[PDB]
Amino acid sequence: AMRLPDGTLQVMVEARARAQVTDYIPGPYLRARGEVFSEIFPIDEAVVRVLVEELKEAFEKYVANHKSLRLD
Amino acid sequence: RYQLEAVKGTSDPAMLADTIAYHATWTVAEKQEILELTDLEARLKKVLGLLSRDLERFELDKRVAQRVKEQM
Repeated sequence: AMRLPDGTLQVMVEARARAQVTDYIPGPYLRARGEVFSEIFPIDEAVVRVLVEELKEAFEKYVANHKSLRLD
Repeated sequence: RYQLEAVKGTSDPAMLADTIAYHATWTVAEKQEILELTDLEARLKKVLGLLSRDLERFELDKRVAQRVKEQM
């Protein structure tokens, strides 16, 4: 995290996994707690591999279209 | 011919952006309109459009001159 005197906060975050929400407490500031960690593991990976190949081909065919739409 | 070698070997992005912009033979109002937008991609797309327009106008002038001389 980096702090600046102009009121703008420059912070980098990295999402880890999805989770549920139990309850909300009247803030400020708001706080929340999670019951269990929501994770999913691949099963029957052949169809998943086919879908991943299709997704990769679609991304390859789509990344070369936005010439002036600010796309890397 | 002073720009025969003064433009080759140069890859400065802002310089190549505004060099044709001030080389673009149009009105001061159009120059200010070009200066209005600060997005490099759109401005250079406009530059290429102007270049293509000049090219096609030159082609039209050429072809009409030749054919009309021929039919004469």
